Amino acid sequence: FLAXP
Amino acid sequence: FVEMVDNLRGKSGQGYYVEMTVGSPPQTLNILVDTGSSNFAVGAAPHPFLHRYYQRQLSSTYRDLRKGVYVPYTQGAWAGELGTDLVSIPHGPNVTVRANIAAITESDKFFINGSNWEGILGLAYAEIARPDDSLEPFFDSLVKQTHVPNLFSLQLCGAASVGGSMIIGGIDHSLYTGSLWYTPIRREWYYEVIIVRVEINGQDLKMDCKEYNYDKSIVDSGTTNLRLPKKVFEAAVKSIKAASSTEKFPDGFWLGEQLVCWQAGTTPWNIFPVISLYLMGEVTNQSFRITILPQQYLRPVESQDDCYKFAISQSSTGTVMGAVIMEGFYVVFDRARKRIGFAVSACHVHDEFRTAAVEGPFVTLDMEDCGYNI
Repeated sequence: FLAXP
Repeated sequence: FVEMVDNLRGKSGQGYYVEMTVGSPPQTLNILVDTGSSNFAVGAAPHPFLHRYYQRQLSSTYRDLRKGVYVPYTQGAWAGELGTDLVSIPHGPNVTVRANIAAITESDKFFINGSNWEGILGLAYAEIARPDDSLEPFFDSLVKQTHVPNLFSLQLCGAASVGGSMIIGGIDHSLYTGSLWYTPIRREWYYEVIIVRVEINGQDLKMDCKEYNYDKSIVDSGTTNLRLPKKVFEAAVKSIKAASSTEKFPDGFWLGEQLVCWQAGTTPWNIFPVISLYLMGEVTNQSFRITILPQQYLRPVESQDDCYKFAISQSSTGTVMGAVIMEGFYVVFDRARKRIGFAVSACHVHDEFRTAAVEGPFVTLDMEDCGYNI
C-alpha cells in the first residue's frame, strides 16, 4: 500500500 | 471488545481484511486494513478478481462528489470517483457514519486474485490523503461522528488461512503478553517512527542510525514485507548470510525470486538469525527493541514440502515495517497520545526455542538525530 510523500 | 476479537481474515500473503457495509440497504464488502495510506476505496465496477463490488446506483444514501481521484502505491494503483455514503463495521463498534468513499473504476496491479477483499481502508492521517488533506479519512470521520476513542490496535496472526483482530477504540489485554512499549509518532502523515539500532542475532549492523530511517520509517499493515532502505538492505543481507553459515543460498533467493523448500516438518529455523529493531522510547535516552523470528521473515508460499519466500526487501522510499514485523506483535495505534505501542502478540508464530520479543529499556544517546530531515 501510499507512494509519493 | 470481545465482539471485535477475530474480526480479521485473509489468505496467507494476500492481506488482512475486515468486513464492512456501505450504502442503503447495506452492501457487505471485505476491506483490506491499511495503515500505510489514508483513502477509503472500494471496487465499484466488475473486475476479474472481484467476487462482489459497490453498486452506487443501489444505495439510496450515496452522494456523488463529482470529482475524480488517483491513488498510487508502492505496488499497484487505482483511479476512481469521489463520493460519500453510510458505513458500518458489523464486527466492530455498533455505529453508522457518513464517510468519504472512492469508487474504484480503473486499477493496475492492485486487486489480488483470490485474496477475497474488494476494497481498502486507509487508516493513516489526512496529510497524505488524495487528492489532498481536505478529504477526511474514515477513522477521522468515525471519531468525529461517534464516541469511539481516538485509538485502534491491530493483532495480525500469521500462518493457508490467516486471521487476527482490529480493536477499534481500545486495547484488548488478552491479545498480548508482557509489557506494552511505546514509540512516538514522529509526524502525523504515515505512522512514522524512528529506528535507533539494528541487530542480527545480537550483532550490531553498525550503520549510522540515520540510514535506518532514510527517508522515513513507517508502520504499514498493508505491505507484506519488512522493506529496508537500499543501503540498509544490502548490509542486512550480508549479515544474515554470515549468520546462516551452515547453508549457502543463491542470490536469487535473497532477491525474493527463488523459494527455499524443505520436506514438510523439517524446516531448520535454527539456521536463520533473529532480527531486532530498536525503537525510540518515550523517555530521554531510552529505547526498546522488538525481535522477530525467521518464521516471520520467511513467508510460506502455497504437496509434501514447505516452501518459503525471503520477505525482507529493498525500498527506495524508506523503511516499511510491514506484516513481517506486525505479525509478531500486538500494535497499538495511539493517535490520541501520538504514539505506537508494541507488545508480544498472543498469536505470533514461533517455536519451542525462540519467540518474538519486546524488551527494554536500553540506553541510546542522541536518538532524535536518527531521524532524517525531509
